[PDB]
Amino acid sequence: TKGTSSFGKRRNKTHTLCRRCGSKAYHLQKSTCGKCGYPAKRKRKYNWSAKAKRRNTTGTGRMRHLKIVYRRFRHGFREGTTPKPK
Amino acid sequence: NKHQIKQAVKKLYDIDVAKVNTLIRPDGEKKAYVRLAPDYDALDVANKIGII
Amino acid sequence: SSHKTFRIKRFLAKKQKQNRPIPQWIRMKTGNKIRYNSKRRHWRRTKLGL
Amino acid sequence: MKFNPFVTSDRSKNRKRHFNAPSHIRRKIMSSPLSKELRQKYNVRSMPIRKDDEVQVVRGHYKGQQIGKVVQVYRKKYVIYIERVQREKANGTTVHVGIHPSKVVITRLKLDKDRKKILERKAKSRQVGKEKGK
Amino acid sequence: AKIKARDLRGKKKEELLKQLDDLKVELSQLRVAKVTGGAASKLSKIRVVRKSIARVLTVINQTQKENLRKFYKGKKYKPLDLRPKKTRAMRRRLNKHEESLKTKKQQRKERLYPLRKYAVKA
RNA sequence: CGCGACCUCAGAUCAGACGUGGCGACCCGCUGAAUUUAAGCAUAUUAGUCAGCGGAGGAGAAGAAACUAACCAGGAUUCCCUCAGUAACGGCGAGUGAACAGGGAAGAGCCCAGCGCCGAAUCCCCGCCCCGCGGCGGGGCGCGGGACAUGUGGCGUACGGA
RNA sequence: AUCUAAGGCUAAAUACCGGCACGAGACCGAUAGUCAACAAGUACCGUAAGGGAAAGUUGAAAAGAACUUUGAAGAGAGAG
RNA sequence: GCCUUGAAGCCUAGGGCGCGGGCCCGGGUGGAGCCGCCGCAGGUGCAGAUCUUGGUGGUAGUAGCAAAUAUUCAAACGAGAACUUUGAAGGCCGAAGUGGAGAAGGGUUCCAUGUGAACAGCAGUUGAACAUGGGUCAGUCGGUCCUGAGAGAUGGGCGAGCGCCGUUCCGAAGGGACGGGCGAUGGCCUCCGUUGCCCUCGGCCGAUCGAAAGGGAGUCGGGUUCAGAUCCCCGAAUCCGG
RNA sequence: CGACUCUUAGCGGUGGAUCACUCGGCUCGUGCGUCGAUGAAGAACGCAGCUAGCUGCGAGAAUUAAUGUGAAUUGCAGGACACAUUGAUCAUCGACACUUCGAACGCACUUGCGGCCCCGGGUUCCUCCCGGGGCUACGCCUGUCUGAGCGUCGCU
Ligand SMILES: [Mg+2]
Ligand SMILES: [Mg+2]
Ligand SMILES: [Mg+2]
Ligand SMILES: [Mg+2]
Ligand SMILES: [Mg+2]
Ligand SMILES: [Mg+2]
Ligand SMILES: [Mg+2]
Ligand SMILES: [Mg+2]
Ligand SMILES: [Mg+2]
Ligand SMILES: [Mg+2]
Ligand SMILES: [Mg+2]
Ligand SMILES: [Mg+2]
Ligand SMILES: [Mg+2]
Ligand SMILES: [Mg+2]
Ligand SMILES: [Mg+2]
Ligand SMILES: [Mg+2]
Ligand SMILES: [Mg+2]
Ligand SMILES: [Mg+2]
Ligand SMILES: [Mg+2]
Ligand SMILES: [Mg+2]
Ligand SMILES: [Mg+2]
Ligand SMILES: [Mg+2]
Ligand SMILES: [Mg+2]
Ligand SMILES: [Mg+2]
Ligand SMILES: [Mg+2]
Ligand SMILES: [Mg+2]
Ligand SMILES: [Mg+2]
Ligand SMILES: [Mg+2]
Ligand SMILES: [Mg+2]
Ligand SMILES: [Mg+2]
Ligand SMILES: [Mg+2]
Ligand SMILES: [Mg+2]
Ligand SMILES: [Mg+2]
Ligand SMILES: [Mg+2]
Ligand SMILES: [Zn+2]
Repeated sequence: TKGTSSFGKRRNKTHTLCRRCGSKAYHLQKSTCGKCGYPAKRKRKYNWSAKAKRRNTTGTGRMRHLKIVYRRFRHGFREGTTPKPK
Repeated sequence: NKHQIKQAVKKLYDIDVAKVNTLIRPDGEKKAYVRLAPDYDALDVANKIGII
Repeated sequence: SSHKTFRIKRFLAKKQKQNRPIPQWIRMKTGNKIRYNSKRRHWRRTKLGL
Repeated sequence: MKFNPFVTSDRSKNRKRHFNAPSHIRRKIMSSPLSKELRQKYNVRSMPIRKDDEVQVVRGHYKGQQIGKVVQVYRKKYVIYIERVQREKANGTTVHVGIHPSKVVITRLKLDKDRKKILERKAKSRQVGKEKGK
Repeated sequence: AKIKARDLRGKKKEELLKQLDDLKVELSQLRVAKVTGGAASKLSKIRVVRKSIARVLTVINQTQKENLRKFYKGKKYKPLDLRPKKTRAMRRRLNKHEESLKTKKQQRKERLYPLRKYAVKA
């Protein structure tokens, strides 16, 4: 009665997708994530898990703005000009 | 929405419109059913568009 | 569930398009190794993250 | 021997750069030599190949002195297609056969504005090279 | 068939917008053909027309921007889409004139007691 | 019975600037353990260490003696060798544990306040003309507003000196 | 005998398992070496925190077996 | 020094050596590198560790494919029928149902055409499988609105610190409006709103969140699809606001 | 002679060891030592003629302009490219553009509710309706504007 039959009353979801994190942890009654701490400004990040850090870092997704900063440093953050015409 | 849609067809196909109805498919694409005023025929206008 | 929300409905839709077979013209390129998808999903097995 | 510390001398890095190079480099790598006559007149040794150049084949099954033209330059696989070199398939259909341009000799060019420019720079570089070495 | 920016730099607002419309019309038409069954020739142009539009719209914003910064030139205050764009940090520095300021005491000392050039053993 | 003031105090989608969050190998400040060793264990050791909270830079911190020494005396700070597994601490048991002097890398010193003199001799913002403008500056004219005497700038800080 | 606290600033000699580029090796050589040589923090398990793989090699070149024939086809005998 | 006139590796009723560790020849396969001497160095020699990873056997064509009364005759498609389909006959569910509709949850499983590799613990001409295409229409049905138990910011307080307590409690807490006067306002400044004030009345008493079963204005009949209807077409109404 | 069982060899199967290769790691060292409210890091959704993933990109979306080079890309197609108007493809990177969440900023997370100024239909302001654009976060610094007080005094 604590096994197979107690697994038939499961129809009531606890967690749900976050709005900052993508993952499925947003506790509804309690209104926190459990992987990002959403409604707080600061990110949940503990140092007792190397793996848990390295899945979301600065170097993991697209970096759609840093990728060019690296290209612009290489010449000196020039702007406001053009090469020679033809 | 329905107002934008209505004005657009009047500005493209040079036509007049009674009403529209909308739905959103399971592919996430939105669709419209547009009824013309009885003065205008649809078989007519469909060939100007170039569609049967 | 017949009373869905707009976020949920976008989410499912992608997964549906993302579960189709592979084209045959891909099998003929130079550096191709791909024989089949092996990332497919069948409603009665392998449920979703949701 | 080599003295410069800012380049490689390493098996893996050469190959990687070779098999992943873009096209404006594959052009030079897919270079081909000249005949003795043309060398003498222009004082040059090698040019990159093109699509209506006249060529011979030197090594392989299809060597000989038969002369042909170039038809297609499939850089993605480092080969070229000559007009007459071809074989029959099972059905009775002819198809071409790729060969690496190091193994061919050019007899006639396909000149134009840029290609004359290119030859001249090669000539002057070698010229001061001879006159200053000597 | 061909559209080159080099041709379009000299023209004006309204001519470009008229040319812009004809492209979009041709685009809507070709998509209709795509669905009803179309033809190979009319599908290998849909790419061309899309890029032609981008050319036009690009030219418009280049000249539009480059009359504004000419207008605001020589003024204390100007928008933020025209100010220089570098790192935040480089925008929170000293102005290259505020670096080379010194007190009179520092100046006076430098005048009387500078570093003089010398040598030894001779 | 309206004005000057501050004891002072709130407001505004007022004009113009700013801060927040992320990475976190090296750095700075707090907080801070138990396995274990002692053939048992409670002080001790593990350890000012893991975990935890903050804050940064291309290095950071420290730093130009309220010093070391007892010599015929040296002379900011930082790293290396050595002094040294030493002096000292310690159920004086397991165990811990530095500095000076000597030789090298590198080497650079200086501002305020307060006493005291100089017709506040000083600073910010708006206006107009001219150069320069993509690390918003310079020069000139406004009986144009404002901060400042409940203290702004020049001379001058113990090298003993002024 | 020796210093003058309770105010302030300063470069060089020094550190660097993250980052951007480079070079090298008496190292491992696909059950080894990064978990990850391949569409790997992927597939997948879990309510969540989290856990987490297997998988390299046609041949110089596809020239990747036309046509005949049995069979419903799969599979076969010939030919190339 | 050996080598595409054939290296490594592997197989071997073949010839032989050494007390042994081990080795040299011969034959077959195979397709590109390998060894002997003097010194150096080490991730250096397996039968086991209820060893770790992978693979394979006897068992064994065995145990089994037994909860809920039950099938039969003919015809059709088809290479092909104990199980598909049509008809006929006999039987069960017995309205607190093996019936017709829905919430939570699932998510294209829905509908047509085609297929018979794999899956459907026998089979299959069938399938919730495989492939290709199609499909969800609203002023009145629900949400959206209100508040409930309760969660939770501001002011304040506390705290090494990310922050925590607490919800009217140590707060100049509403920009709320209005009748009058004042100059202005564009429209033929008639009538206005207006940026502006002088007046003028002003309590509330606490931001916000919180139920697809609570509270909350008003739509019914007929017909139509492979698949949709209080939504589409026909016909008759009605609420709100201006 | 037979089956069946056992041993050894040849051939054929099953299974993937050893051997030879390597566009990957690990280790050491050199140089540089750069995020963001002018909206980061990360997440979501979308974009190809034929395209699911990886990769690249943002409604101008498998990339635009501008320079350097100088005749391709390629699995199929179709067309373009005249390379002496000049300029296919590549690489670079100085101009332009850069969806929705997120410190995330009108109030709130359902994508629900609003408020102010301006243009265009609403007519020719006059107000309801529609579209569109720009503003509408907390703390804090300098200065301006309006203000409060049986706070300290002066004045008539
Ligand atoms: Mg609807
Ligand atoms: Mg299930
Ligand atoms: Mg001074
Ligand atoms: Mg910070
Ligand atoms: Mg003990
Ligand atoms: Mg013990
Ligand atoms: Mg014990
Ligand atoms: Mg201790
Ligand atoms: Mg720590
Ligand atoms: Mg410092
Ligand atoms: Mg000693
Ligand atoms: Mg200690
Ligand atoms: Mg010393
Ligand atoms: Mg020295
Ligand atoms: Mg001091
Ligand atoms: Mg300091
Ligand atoms: Mg392997
Ligand atoms: Mg192997
Ligand atoms: Mg591995
Ligand atoms: Mg080989
Ligand atoms: Mg070894
Ligand atoms: Mg070992
Ligand atoms: Mg063994
Ligand atoms: Mg043993
Ligand atoms: Mg049996
Ligand atoms: Mg049974
Ligand atoms: Mg039913
Ligand atoms: Mg039922
Ligand atoms: Mg249901
Ligand atoms: Mg079966
Ligand atoms: Mg069905
Ligand atoms: Mg509510
Ligand atoms: Mg209700
Ligand atoms: Mg193998
Ligand atoms: Zn989250």
